[PDB]
Amino acid sequence: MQFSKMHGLGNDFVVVDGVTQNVFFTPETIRRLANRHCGIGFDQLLIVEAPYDPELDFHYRIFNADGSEVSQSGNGARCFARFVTLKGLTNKKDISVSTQKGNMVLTVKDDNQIRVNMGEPIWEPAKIPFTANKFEKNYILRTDIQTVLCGAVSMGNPHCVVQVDDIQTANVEQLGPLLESHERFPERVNAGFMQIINKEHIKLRVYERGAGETQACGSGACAAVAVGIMQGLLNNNVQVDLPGGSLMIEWNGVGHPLYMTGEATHIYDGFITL
Repeated sequence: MQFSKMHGLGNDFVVVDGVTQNVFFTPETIRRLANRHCGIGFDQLLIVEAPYDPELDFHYRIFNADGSEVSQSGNGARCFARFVTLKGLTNKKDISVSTQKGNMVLTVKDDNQIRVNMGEPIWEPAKIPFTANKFEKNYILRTDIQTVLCGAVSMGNPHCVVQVDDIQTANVEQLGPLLESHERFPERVNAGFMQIINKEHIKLRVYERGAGETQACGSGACAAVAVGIMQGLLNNNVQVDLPGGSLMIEWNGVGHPLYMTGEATHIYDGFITL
C-alpha cells in the first residue's frame, strides 16, 4: 500500500489514496501505525475516497490516533487538496469534497496555498444549536466560577467565542470544560479564547468539543473571526495565530461565505504492506 506523509499547522497526517486503492484499517491497525516508535507516526489518518455523488469530486475520512473516525469541520482539508493535486487524482483548481459532516469547495491558490470555502456562518441560536431567546452579538453565559460574554456561531459545528486580554494566561483549563459542556449548548461546543492584537490579527486557543485543546482548530479560527467581525472589532481579512501556526480568514459579512486559507506540506511518500 502506498501513502504520503504531510503536515499542516501543528498536525502531521498520513494520507492514503482510497480511490484507486481499496483500503481498510481496524481501529487496532490504525493505533499501531500512528505509534511514533513502532509505526509510521502521525496525529491523524486521512483517506481520500470516491464520493458516490456525481456532483462531488471526492470524499475523505479522518481517523485519530485512537483509530476512531472523526468529524472536524475543515480539518485535513488543505492536506487533502494538495495530495489529490500532487498525485494527479484531479487537475481542477476548485475541488468539491464531502466530509463525514458536510461539504466544502477547495481552491488551490497560485501561491500554492489552499483556500477553503467554509460556507456562510450560522448565527440563529436554534441552528447552532444554542439555547437563547434571540440573537445577540454578545451572550451572557454563567459558569460555576465566572459569568462570561461570548459570541456564538456555527461553521457547521458549534462555537463559543470568548475574548481574553492575554492568550497565554486565559483560563482555558477551567473555562474550556465548563463552556464545552455547558447546558445551553445542547450538542456541546468548541470554546474559543481570542486575544485581539489589532483589527487584522488575533491569537486564538480552542478547547475543542470532546477533545480539549490542541495545536490548531481551523473551524475555530473561522468562528472567532466571524464573531469579531460581527461585533465590529475586526476587519474582513484577519490573520489568526493558533498554537500550531497561522491561518488567513476572509469574510465579507452576511450573505457571503467565509474563507479559510493556509498551507499544506508534502513530506515524503511511503510503501507499507499491512
